[PDB]
Amino acid sequence: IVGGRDTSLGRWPWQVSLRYDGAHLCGGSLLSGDWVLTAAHCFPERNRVLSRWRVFAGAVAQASPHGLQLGVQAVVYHGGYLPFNSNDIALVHLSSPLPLTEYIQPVCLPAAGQALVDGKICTVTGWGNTQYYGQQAGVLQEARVPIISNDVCNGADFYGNQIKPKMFCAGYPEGGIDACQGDSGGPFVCEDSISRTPRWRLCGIVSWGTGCALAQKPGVYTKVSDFREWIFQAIKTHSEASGMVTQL
Amino acid sequence: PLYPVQVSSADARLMVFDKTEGTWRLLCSSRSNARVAGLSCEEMGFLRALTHSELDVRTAGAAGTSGFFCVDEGRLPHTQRLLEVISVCDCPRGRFLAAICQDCGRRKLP
Ligand SMILES: NC(=[NH2+])c1cc2cc(-c3cccc(-c4ccccc4)c3O)[nH]c2cc1Cl
Repeated sequence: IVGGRDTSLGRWPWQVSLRYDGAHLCGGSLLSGDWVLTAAHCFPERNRVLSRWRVFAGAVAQASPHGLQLGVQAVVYHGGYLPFNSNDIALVHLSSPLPLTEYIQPVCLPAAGQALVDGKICTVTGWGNTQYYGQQAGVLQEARVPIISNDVCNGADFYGNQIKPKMFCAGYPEGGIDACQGDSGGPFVCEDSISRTPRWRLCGIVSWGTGCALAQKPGVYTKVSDFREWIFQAIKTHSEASGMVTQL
Repeated sequence: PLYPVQVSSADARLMVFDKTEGTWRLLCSSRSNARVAGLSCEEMGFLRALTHSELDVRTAGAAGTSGFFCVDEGRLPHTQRLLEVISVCDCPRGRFLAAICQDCGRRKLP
């Protein structure tokens, strides 16, 4: 996250780090104690040996000795992710559930029919680079960015027609604050009180962009509301699965 | 802005908005309660229902609702949204569904 600040313990209790052979590669969001929602592009051919993946949770410092690290039982990715950028979403089933404490909590999904409010300012968190030719963050960072409309983002001055309908952009026309390498798979959350209680919901998954924090090249997120049914299905369908499976 | 389907934080009873009344109605208990509790939790943005039970208007009260809604069980398994398979009804038994959905999106610090 470029242009963000260090956050503290328990503020974004759903954030997890996905590490492969020791290195933090992507971010993820806990949907329950045993399921994490991330991006399909985090599991390319060379990173598909589940035994080499760990999910770190409950800490904001990557080197905290007080966070938990569990294994992965299975990864269910979206069969429509042609690269294997639309349908850049995947579910990770942990080998055992995480306890839910004041530092490990699941995030909510958008309600049925709940749509994105262009202009609304949401938060994006992660441990990715704080500068494109920079290093990852040692402490989880958080930043606030508004949703940009598709008419603006698909303009020839932004991403000239590359933003397909199940993705959206968030950021400042000016650049300055954005997600970057290492934040992929992580959470883009907005808070609302439609359930009469304020709750944070996962509206996007950090997916891609051109460089980081440049003006007119905002970040692109997977729009979670359009995958609600895929997620409900996948979880029922593959609860007892092991391996890399794909669901469309 | 309120979402048409709500669940009580006092006794988890489900309430569905009746736009012709501007009131919330309870969901009459049926043999499909588990599917209805699961579908109501998904609808609202929760991942699943952990459990559900049956309350009795006579021992629990109405808590400001006006009537009941019943679910067309035969159509229930074709649905994605609850509001398309529900109808006002009399619910003679006076027993409704309560659903405990997985909690989410809230910080638990002091
Ligand atoms: N500026 C942005 N809006 C942005 C930039 C990047 C850059 C990346 C990224 C770059 C190189 C490699 C990976 C990667 C590849 C495989 C596994 C894990 C990460 C990235 O996610 N992801 C990004 C996501 C976003 Cl919104």
